[PDB]
Amino acid sequence: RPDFCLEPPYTGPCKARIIRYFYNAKAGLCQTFVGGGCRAKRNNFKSAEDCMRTCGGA
Amino acid sequence: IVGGYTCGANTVPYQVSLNSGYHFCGGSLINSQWVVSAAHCYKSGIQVRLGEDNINVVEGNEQFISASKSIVHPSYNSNTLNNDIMLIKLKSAASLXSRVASISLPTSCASAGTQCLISGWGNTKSSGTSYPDVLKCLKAPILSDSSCKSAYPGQITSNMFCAGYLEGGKDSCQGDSGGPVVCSGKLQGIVSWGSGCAQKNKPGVYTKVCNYVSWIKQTIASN
Ligand SMILES: [Ca+2]
Ligand SMILES: [Ca+2]
Ligand code: NA
Repeated sequence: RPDFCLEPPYTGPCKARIIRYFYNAKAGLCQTFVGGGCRAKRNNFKSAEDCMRTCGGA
Repeated sequence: IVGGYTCGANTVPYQVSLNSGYHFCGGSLINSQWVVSAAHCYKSGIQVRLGEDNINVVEGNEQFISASKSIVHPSYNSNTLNNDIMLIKLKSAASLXSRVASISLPTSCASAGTQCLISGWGNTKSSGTSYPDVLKCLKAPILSDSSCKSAYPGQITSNMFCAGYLEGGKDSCQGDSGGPVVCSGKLQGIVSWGSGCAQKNKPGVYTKVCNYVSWIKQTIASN
């Protein structure tokens, strides 16, 4: 099945500027990005720890 | 705010910044103890920053007050984005004067074509990213429900309205959510969502505050 950890970060339509984490397979690490506040996909974490636990090594 | 202008220090006294270790949303002060924002702006440990201009520097007119209550509309739908409104109670009453003041709630809904003032510390670029230090402002008209639905088929509810310019270039953007859309001295909207920012044929969508006046008043009074 498609690995959600490999999907590009999705800010979404909402206009908040919340700092979230996504797994960047190209860099091999969890990076920060702007979450709009709604319609979040799964490669969107509240912390680096959550991101690494879920997507580390993808 | 994309395609706007520098408001000027404290020229929008009801505009507040929601902070969770950094600025993430805006809000509108409706009285000394209450702020109106968007439901999707619900976050943990919110600190309301009033009297702000330069969001990155302490200028001397700021009032940092923690949220004691953050009440999301009981009918907020995180999928459709319907009922995107939240009321925040300040742990201590804010000191009101010229620099920190409340904005009146509407007595009636606004009509298409009505010019309004939209403000915030959100992204100033339609393509790319650039966040301002000082508060940005934008004059934009409320658009018809018909045009709004045409722009966003099957997505506009009775509690949303579009505002902006169809040609693109002027709009609210990430970081502006929860902020004000004031028309004739009344808070008619809350920055909510849109397809990107300042894109042609894609005006910003806002929570229709006039539909929640009774709920706002009763909720504030019961908390
Ligand atoms: Ca990063
Ligand atoms: Ca400041
Ligand atoms: Na200033």
